[PDB]
Amino acid sequence: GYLQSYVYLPNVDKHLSAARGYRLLSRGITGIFSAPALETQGFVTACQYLAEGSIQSQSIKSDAVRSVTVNSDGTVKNVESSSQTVSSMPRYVFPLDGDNCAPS
Amino acid sequence: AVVTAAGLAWLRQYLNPMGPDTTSVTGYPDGSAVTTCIADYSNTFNVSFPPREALYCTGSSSSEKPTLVDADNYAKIDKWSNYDITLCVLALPMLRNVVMLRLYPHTPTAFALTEQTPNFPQRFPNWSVYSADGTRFNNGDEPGYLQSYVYLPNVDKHLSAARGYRLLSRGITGIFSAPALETQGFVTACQYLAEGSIQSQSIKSDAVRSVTVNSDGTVKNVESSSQTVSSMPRYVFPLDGDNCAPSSLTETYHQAYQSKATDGFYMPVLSSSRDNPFHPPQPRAIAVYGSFLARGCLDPVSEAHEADGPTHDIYRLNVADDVAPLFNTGVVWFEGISPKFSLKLKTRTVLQYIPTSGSVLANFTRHEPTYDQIALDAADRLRNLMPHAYPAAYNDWGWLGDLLDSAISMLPGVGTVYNIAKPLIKPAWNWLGNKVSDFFGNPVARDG
Amino acid sequence: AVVTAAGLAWLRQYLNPMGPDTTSVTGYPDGSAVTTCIADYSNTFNVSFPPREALYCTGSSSSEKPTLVDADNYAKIDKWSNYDITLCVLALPMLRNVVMLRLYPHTPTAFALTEQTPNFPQRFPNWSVYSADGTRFNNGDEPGYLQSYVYLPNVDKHLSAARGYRLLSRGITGIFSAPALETQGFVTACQYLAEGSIQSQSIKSDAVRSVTVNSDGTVKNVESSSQTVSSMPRYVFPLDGDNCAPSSLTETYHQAYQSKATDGFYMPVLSSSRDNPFHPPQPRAIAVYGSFLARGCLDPVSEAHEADGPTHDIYRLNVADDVAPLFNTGVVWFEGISPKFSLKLKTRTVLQYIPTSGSVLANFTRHEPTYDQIALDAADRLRNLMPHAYPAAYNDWGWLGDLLDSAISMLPGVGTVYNIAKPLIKPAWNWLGNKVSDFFGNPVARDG
Repeated sequence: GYLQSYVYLPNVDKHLSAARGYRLLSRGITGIFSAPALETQGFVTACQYLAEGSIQSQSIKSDAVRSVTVNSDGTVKNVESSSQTVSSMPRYVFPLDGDNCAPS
Repeated sequence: AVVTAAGLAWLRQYLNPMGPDTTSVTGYPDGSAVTTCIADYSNTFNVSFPPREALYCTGSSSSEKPTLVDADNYAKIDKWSNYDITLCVLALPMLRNVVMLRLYPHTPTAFALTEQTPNFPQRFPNWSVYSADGTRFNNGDEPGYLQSYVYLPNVDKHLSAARGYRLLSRGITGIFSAPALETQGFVTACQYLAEGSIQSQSIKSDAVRSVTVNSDGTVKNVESSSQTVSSMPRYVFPLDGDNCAPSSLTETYHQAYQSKATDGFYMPVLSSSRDNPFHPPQPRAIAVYGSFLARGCLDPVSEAHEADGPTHDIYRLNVADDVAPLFNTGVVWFEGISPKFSLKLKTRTVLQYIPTSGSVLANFTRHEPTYDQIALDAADRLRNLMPHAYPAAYNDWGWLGDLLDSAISMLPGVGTVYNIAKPLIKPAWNWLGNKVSDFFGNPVARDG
Repeated sequence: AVVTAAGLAWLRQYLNPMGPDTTSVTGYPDGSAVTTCIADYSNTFNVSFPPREALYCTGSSSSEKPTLVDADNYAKIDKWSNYDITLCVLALPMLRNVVMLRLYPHTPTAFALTEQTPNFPQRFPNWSVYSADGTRFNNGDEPGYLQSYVYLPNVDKHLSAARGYRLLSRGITGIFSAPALETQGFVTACQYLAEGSIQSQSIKSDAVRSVTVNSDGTVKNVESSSQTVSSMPRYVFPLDGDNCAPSSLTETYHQAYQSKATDGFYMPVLSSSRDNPFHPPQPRAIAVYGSFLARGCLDPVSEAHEADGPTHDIYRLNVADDVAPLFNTGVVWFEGISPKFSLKLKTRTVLQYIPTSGSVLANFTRHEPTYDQIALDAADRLRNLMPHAYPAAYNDWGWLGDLLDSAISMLPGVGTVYNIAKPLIKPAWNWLGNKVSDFFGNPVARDG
């Protein structure tokens, strides 16, 4: 369906490791486009908007345990339902509107 | 250096949502430079003592079965109707479910909520019954109170088709009526910030216990899964239910409104923050913070007692919504009301949308991203001076706008051009004694 | 005695719907004193040579069966793609179905239509094929052209929930693109009033013939029911299909627009009337007048030949809509276009609604019933001077508004205050030769 890649800066990782604190001062991205002659057709659209992410955990389900102790002396029958709703591990979630990110 | 017309209009509609002059609708003056459509929802409801047909049980009776009408325990509710009653309305910053109505036989000591999640909370025309012992009601119990949610469906429809939203203003009017010789009663109203947040309560898992007594099967998995984990996230409101009794609210907040019941009420709910950014619609289950019971690590204890620390009770409302952050929570009480009453609730909620492509909202866009710093500063300045509510008939305040907004817009910084506009004095909103004076000392003769 | 701001804004948005300055939307300046909401629909489509998946047969093949994709007669359409093609766009005053696109292997002599009603006309992304002999296409025939309708669904949704409507303005932009060394081609555009009306065509009933040959049954009902009656009413457009060829349009109308294909087009369709009243939504089947064949009573004949008089052919479009009356019909041709083309169609339709109670539109009302006689008179005055189209990139005309509207607003009557604004001269819109001069003689250097 599509291809995807991440553009990674390794020096940023190295320096972020050895830092007590940080803050981004500014960031710019330039997209110099080129194509063969008679192939320059196309359009470019660009937009910015605040997607205020936060540390959230999604709601997941545990697995209920089902045991059938059919033994003559062993008839515990631990049918307890562990299938409750819990929270997954925390992640930094971005509320970017994927459904509304089409160029138009 | 001077407040613009758009900023003044926004201030007027934010401080006086149901002012008769407030016909046009204006957006937040921050110059967002985004395509927006402003939607105004005006709704009217006629609340009174419900009949038996609109009463449902919240207990385990209607657990998997749908809502069950009361099995003619309505005789107890008629006994309620013998004497005077109490009617609470609680306006949380919920977008839909604008208010929550509650009917009591007599004034409670606190705004209690049930520890167990209720069954099928009912939208306004229908009510749901809760027992007197602060528990869900099944048929054959002692009813304690009735509860319902006033729901706006168009708000839900429009919130579905929106990239972002923000509440611009919200007002609630409570026009009260009762038969002749039955106008007795009192009304109290208050606003306060209950800054909710997305939290998960601490719950326990179930340890698995197996006794493999087989000759070859002797696994004996006695592992303790009974650890402490986090439940699913919910938007929790820190509303002080134990301190929501009318007397406590009256003696705590100076701007609280008190009057005779026949005066009704008019709450222009206000924001507690300077800014008002757009947010993506994200409905969540709503809950209310309670109080903790076990002190836990509030005293020197061991690790085994860390888990049972000060874990605050969380009361699930069984209602999902997206809330307007940084907006005040309102609460009004009608105490000693004749049971044959009639409250005309009128709600006006105006909020801004960023339309989604191809959605309905995209056909009503309105592109004037105006900017007005002075209006926002004036709103922040005025937040602490406006009374929390007014009599239902008290609209179109003369002091508002040309006098109050002008007399306050030139304190902020030195953003002042006119030398002196008008001195500002402390008003005395004594509606009970008919000694009301506005912000400039002009008496307010009774217009209703 | 001076044009107001609202009238000027309406004039700007009516003459230049896609002017970049036209951000706010304003209503018709007649002071209707009715609650109205103005809806602006901006849509974008990317038309090009369709693939086989989006082609359907209009013949009797898909009569009761739904639309049938071409049974790989697409080889003939590829043969079309070998050479240059022609692309017609026809903007009738239909509210939905804003334009009708048509693809020809080569320029036709007329805008033909099929006598038989087509099967399942296709909305834009899908096309429908018609045979070369001016008939509906079944698989295994000779394709003549492709046709599609560009449909706006939100317009339909809003028209459903409206007591009345009126079209305020409509513009169509045709940004053209093609590969390098393939930019060859020409574009022609024209507008003219095709004043449709509700008419019914003359059809024949079927005479019943019974031969009761029974011994006792000898009724012999030979009665002739074959009389001439009227079909169901349809909204018929008197568009001259036989005279819609590009050359005829160019040499008939002086304000017709001609240019190189790469210039695209920009048609601000205009109204042909001074007034613009509200009308109730009333969709009807749409049809186009043809030409008659039998002269009938155009010569001295008998009653038997009265029925077959000059009955004009009516071409059913198999499309139902409500039209904007008194609005011009536009037609643009792209002749000699490289088949590997790409036309970005952008349509902007702004129209006013009277909302129905409880409908969606009622949440976006806007009450400034402004009045401006001067603006309406200026629009009537300017109707005959504006060219029918401009190059796609030619927006934000400097002469428009502060110069043209001012220089024309003081001829009407003696409604003149400023002595002399600016002399008005006849422009020369020679886009082909790059010798374009506006209404005041200022040359228009190529901005694209």
